[PDB]
Amino acid sequence: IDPETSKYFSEIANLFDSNEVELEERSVICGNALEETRGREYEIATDYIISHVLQTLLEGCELDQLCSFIRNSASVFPAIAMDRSGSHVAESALKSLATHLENPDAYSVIEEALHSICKVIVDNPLDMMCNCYGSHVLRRLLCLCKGVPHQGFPGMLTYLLSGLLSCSREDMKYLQVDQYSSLVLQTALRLMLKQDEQLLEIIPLILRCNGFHIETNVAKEILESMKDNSFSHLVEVILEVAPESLYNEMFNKVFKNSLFELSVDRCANFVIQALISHARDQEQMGIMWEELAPRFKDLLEQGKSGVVASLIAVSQRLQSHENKCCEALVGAVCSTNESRISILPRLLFLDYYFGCRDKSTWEWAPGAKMHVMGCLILQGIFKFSSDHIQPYITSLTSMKAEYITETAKDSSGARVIEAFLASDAATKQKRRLIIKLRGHFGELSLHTSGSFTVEKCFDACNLTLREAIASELLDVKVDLSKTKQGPYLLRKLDIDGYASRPDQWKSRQEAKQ
RNA sequence: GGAAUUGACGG
Repeated sequence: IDPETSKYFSEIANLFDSNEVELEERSVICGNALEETRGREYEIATDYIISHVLQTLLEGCELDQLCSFIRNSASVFPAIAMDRSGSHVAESALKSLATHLENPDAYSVIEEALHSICKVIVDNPLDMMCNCYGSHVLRRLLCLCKGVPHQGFPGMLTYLLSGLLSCSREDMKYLQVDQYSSLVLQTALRLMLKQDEQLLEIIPLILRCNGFHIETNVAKEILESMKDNSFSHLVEVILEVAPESLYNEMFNKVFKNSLFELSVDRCANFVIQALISHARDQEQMGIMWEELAPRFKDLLEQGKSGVVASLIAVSQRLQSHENKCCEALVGAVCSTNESRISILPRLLFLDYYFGCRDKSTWEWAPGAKMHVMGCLILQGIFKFSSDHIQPYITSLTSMKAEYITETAKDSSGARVIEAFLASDAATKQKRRLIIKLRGHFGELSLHTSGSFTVEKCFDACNLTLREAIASELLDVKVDLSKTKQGPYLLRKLDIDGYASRPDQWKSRQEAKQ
């Protein structure tokens, strides 16, 4: 593009840099500048420098000009959207329209803008769907059509999304494994959540199976693509949004009898987590348990802890196999009867235990970060009722004081202790653990996660231990007040009241039985 | 997310 044009858009940018221009003037200048793009929208939106100015113009103009720009650039909009600079010009146009959604008077004008864009996309969509830049434009455009519940454009969402899915089954087979087309479909799927009528139209298109039934050869192909990084991400979202009838058919024809081999794949195991999390009924819980529970030790040992966390969670939600689940986990981590007192530390440091040299002497991992998914599993465990988790409660409450304080100071382990304080273990078991934290509520309050742990302990205590925690928080009132959660904790526990009028503080705390 | 799975994305 010529210097007259570059200088012009540079000069407009400098005029906005120098914030000597009000808001009503800004939007008129933005509008007047957009006109200077008529007939060279592709050239200007894709220039590595001027594109940034054009963004500023689009996010600052008035609706009637924004729509003029969209209307005039529509025949070149896919080319803009697939350009590494134009794609942000295209998204700036969409973000701009999005700012008028909550204005009810703009509907028909926006809708026409969206229509001109969707028509040129739907006429030739596959390259844009697989393009790294164009896929972002599509993902944003899909969200814009869905909008918010006040103003949305449902017919546009459907019109657009149908264009994207109306290719050959062989084309669709390669949409499934392309990262960027996969991301596009993932967005569309979530936007159609709870739209059972439309979900039942599109999921079979994406899976290439044309009641809803998967044929035996289609299942094989689906199954065989499951280890792919892009398809696996797509099927995760399919399982999240799939209506019941469709979930059941995918459970039986695709996943039944391949659960364990899928669970050990570095990509597919996440499909399996999604499948577990969205199981529907008793029979399904059974089938999953038979194929997977005998292999719990495999799953933790091969770095696939999330499968076990999912089995634990759906066990609660379906109220099935709770005891079998808990017991299966102990046996996986503690083989000899003697070592079942170590269930807690071995899960707190899941990766350090399964990876140490000599397992029969591993006790702890001093000063190390505790294991995120291990601790998530324990949080899971402590939502079961006390009937099912007696080894877990005994193990936690039997840890020596310095291990328990290490756990509370760990921002994953503290969530374990808190899940335990919220469980239905006996108050005396809870009290025994809290007492071993004595002498450390001071340092614990000072960190941000620990501040939560101090209050949740306090809430579970008798007066004797409320008064002890309170005196500990008092020795550190200065440092604690100068932290982020500190002032809340000092106020929520009424620490100033405790130092000034100890008798009155005690009497107001005891009045909470 | 107060820690946030073991496998993806931009001038």
